[PDB]
Amino acid sequence: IDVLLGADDGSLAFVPSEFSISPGEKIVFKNNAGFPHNIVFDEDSIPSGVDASKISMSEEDLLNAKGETFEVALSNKGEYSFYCSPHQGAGMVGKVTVN
Ligand SMILES: [Cu+2]
Repeated sequence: IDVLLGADDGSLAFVPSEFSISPGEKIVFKNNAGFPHNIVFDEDSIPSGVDASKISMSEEDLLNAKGETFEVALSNKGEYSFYCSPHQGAGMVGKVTVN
């Protein structure tokens, strides 16, 4: 599943922001507009035994160019909340459910 980092109208959002995937299904986060951006999984809002470092960029890590991507596949079932560090307050957050 392809997820845009910034909307086509320049909005600071993940498109789509809420979605469900199956275990092993690739998520490709792609820089679109308003970059730099990153994708950080909230360590307190992912399956409790999951290592957020295995699936997340650090808050300092950034995707700098249009078209640059961050790819990750989630294994463990459950809800995973994530956000873009620099734009969290602006509302650039999402939630993916692995079922
Ligand atoms: Cu962002």
